[PDB]
Amino acid sequence: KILHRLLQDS
Amino acid sequence: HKILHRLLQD
Amino acid sequence: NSLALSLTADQMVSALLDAEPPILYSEYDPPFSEASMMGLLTNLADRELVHMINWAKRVPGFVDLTLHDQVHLLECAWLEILMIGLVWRSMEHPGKLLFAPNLLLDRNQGKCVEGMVEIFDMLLATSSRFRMMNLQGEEFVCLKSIILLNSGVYTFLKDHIHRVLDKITDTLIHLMAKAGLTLQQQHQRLAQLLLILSHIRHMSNKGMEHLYSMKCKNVVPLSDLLLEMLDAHR
Amino acid sequence: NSLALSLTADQMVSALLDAEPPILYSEYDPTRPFSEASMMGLLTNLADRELVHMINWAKRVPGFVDLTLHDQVHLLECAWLEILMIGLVWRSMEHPGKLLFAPNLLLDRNQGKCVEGMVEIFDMLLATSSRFRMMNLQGEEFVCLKSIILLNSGVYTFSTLKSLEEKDHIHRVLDKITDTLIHLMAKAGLTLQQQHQRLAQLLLILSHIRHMSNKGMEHLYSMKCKNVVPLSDLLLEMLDAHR
Repeated sequence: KILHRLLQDS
Repeated sequence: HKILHRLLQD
Repeated sequence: NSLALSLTADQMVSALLDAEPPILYSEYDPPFSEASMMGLLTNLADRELVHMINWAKRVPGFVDLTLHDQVHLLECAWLEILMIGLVWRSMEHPGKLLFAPNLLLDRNQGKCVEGMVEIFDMLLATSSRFRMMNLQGEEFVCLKSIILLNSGVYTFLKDHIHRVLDKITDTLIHLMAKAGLTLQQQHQRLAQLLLILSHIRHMSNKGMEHLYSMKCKNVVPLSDLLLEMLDAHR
Repeated sequence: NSLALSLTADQMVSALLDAEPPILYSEYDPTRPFSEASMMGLLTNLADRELVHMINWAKRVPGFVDLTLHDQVHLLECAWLEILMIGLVWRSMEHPGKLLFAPNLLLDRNQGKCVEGMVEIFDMLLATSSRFRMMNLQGEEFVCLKSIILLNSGVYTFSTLKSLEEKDHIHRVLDKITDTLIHLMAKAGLTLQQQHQRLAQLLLILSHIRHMSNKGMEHLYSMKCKNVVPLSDLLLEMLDAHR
């Protein structure tokens, strides 16, 4: 889920 | 044309 | 000029309360299938449309619009109004949807029709939100009429409608200050009520998409008036 | 506790204004008369890069980081096209009859007829821009409305007994943003009656913005099956969240 990763970035 | 016309004038 | 802008806040509520459409009954002698339940709901909705149209005429300011404008507002908001009535009726029946006094349904029964369980949950959720907000009948008739005048006002390709919309806002605040809410509580409750109208619109759209597929699936023969309401959304 | 419930009205405005994503540019070439499928590629490419800024903008919105990851995923999946649309309507406010997708991409209603089915959605976006122009919408009010859409477009679409507490905290932030709007209107020299009217007029447009998103979302799913638009991996996961 791309939205999961982008919300978890840094 | 439309039944909605008739019901709005009665 | 219209006769609606001159009405007092209490004179606005009395006009809306008296214009309120009646609660109709479902066809008696019914477990349900996909075809039988959609038949009951279609026949109930088809009969409610006729009362709604006459309820719209008795809404202050709606008769002062052109016949074409009255058609547009109803065509775009007819399912929204039906749903906010259902959500209102189902308020004192947690977990259930009071479609008619003789037709009370739960989430399980929505599963007999594909895609109905999603909209059922949203309708139940809205009903729970009204119950926790302790929505009053005077506030409900304002919200319903706002849906009538606002849902199709930005699709006229209008100053009179927004003047009446402001009048209903004055009426809503009048109801809250009369019940004893502080100024801060007034505009917060105002905002919460109007934000729910966004979800009611969402429910109508997801529902309209579902009604057009079944007219294309021919699950139940729909009436001519209900098909003209459906076709008005492409 | 929470950082959103402690913010004041002016600090709320500052945070939101400071969180504003930038206005991205498009790869539009005016020397090439773009067709329907090429014009779709520009908007899909632009919306894909805007989602990345929106995702990091949502983090900066007060209260949003005080939610679970599954709740954050839910809200964005439901509101992404709504937030894109109200941003577009805001950028187009001083371009009557046109939609400012990018500073180098200004589209006409006739140019919207290029793509099949875009005309009706273009006209609704244009009318929404006309409505903000008549109201003289302020930027401080826009940033409030945008973060309301984020927290509201999925708050009734969750819920178990444990996740019910998360619903109550979202409304506490919503009620905080509502105070912020009223604080703004009172600062602009508006009477109590005027503040309530304008507050209502703004939140009613959110009903139309939801309508545009829904009708727009339905149009996006058709083109995925039509397979006319170029590639976009995040938009597919966002579009399938509504399917």
